[PDB]
This record gives sequence, structure tokens and C-alpha cells, in this order.
Amino acid sequence: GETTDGVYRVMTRRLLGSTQVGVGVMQEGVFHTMWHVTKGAALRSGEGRLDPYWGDVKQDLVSYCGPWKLDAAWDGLSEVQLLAVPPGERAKNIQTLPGIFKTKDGDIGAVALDYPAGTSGSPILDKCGRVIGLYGNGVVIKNGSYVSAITQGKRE
Amino acid sequence: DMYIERAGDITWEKDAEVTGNSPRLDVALDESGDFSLVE
Ligand SMILES: CS(=O)(=O)c1ccc(N2CCNCC2)cc1NC(=O)c1cccc2ncccc12
Repeated sequence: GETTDGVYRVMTRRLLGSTQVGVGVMQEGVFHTMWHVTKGAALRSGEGRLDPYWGDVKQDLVSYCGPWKLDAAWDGLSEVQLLAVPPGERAKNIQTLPGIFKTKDGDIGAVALDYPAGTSGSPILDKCGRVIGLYGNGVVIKNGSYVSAITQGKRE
Repeated sequence: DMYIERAGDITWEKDAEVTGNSPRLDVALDESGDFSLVE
């Protein structure tokens, strides 16, 4: 399969035509997406097969072909870019200053941007081009607007 | 069977479009990976 680094669409033909269910990141030979996009199923790339390697329903993350590779963190100060890949539309950078999710287990960066559900797993980057996490898990607020965490996995 | 298609390189792009606010939200995270607003 195609193992070039970068951002990929995740598609299914199990529905009408070809439907984009989400997005993910190829880095160091490993495919990274949100658990809720694949539910941990295998993926095709050409006639290549990607098997799940690691997942966590609570983190809502999954890796294919090896361990989670993405270890950059939001600085807590500086703007970030959501590299949004919406269904049937080109990759588009959207620059924003994250808010905070406050939890009993600590503070998490969060982005207040509203994109189709099929954008689930698009990467959030820092000024140096590093993936600080994945968009598409969060919350609907008083306004009926969507705020996503900056969801990041642990590297061993 | 789900399949993947390459959509782009991962780069910072200068003069992107700039939008969204920065809310401070009290949230809880359940065992099913669902976040919710605490009030
Ligand atoms: C509808 S979905 O297939 O994308 C989906 C399925 C499942 C989940 N899960 C449920 C259990 N495990 C944790 C999370 C989340 C999602 N994402 C969303 O619903 C969504 C993603 C982006 C943006 C949004 N904006 C507004 C509302 C919603 C969204």
C-alpha cells in the first residue's frame, strides 16, 4: 500500500457511492485515526491491508501497522492549524487559538471549529509542522457550536 | 471494507484563514470516550 507520510481520507463503499467516514495521519509507517472512525476494523491501501495495532475507546484513538508515533503537545500559548480534510473538498488549513477542556485528570487544549462529522481525525499542527493531536472528539456548547479536543496519544 | 486515499502533505501554511474562539469549558470524559459539559 501507499505508506507516504501525510493526511489521508478514510472511505467506505458499504453505503451509497463512496462515503468519507473520517481522516488520519501516516507517519513513520503507522496510520493514526480516531477509534470512532474505524471502530478498529482493518483498512485497505490499494491492495495493501492495514491491521489495527493499538487502540483505546476512552482516548478515542487507534494506530495501524505499529505503535502510536505522534508525541508533540500544544504549548498552551500559541495559535495552531486544523488541517481540515472535509468530505468531497480539498485539504484546507484553518488557524485558531485553542481553548481549554478542564477535567478532573487535567487540562486539554480544544478547538472551536465546526466541520462535517466525516472530518473526524484531521490533524492539528504547531508552527514547526508537528501533529499535536486529532480533531473530531468533543462537545456541543450553549450556542449549539462544536468544540473538539486536541486528542493526542502516548509514544513509548 | 474501509480504504484510505492520500489528501495532502502535513505543513504549516503562512496566511491560512484565521477563525474560532478559545472557550474554557468544564468537561467530564466517560468510559465510552464521550465528553460532556459539567455545570
Ligand atoms: C457522528 S461521528 O460519526 O462523527 C461520531 C461517532 C462517534 C463518536 N464517538 C462516540 C463514542 N466514542 C467517542 C465519540 C463521535 C463522533 N463525532 C461526532 O459526532 C462529531 C465529529 C466532528 C464534529 C462534530 N460536530 C458536531 C457534532 C458531532 C461531531
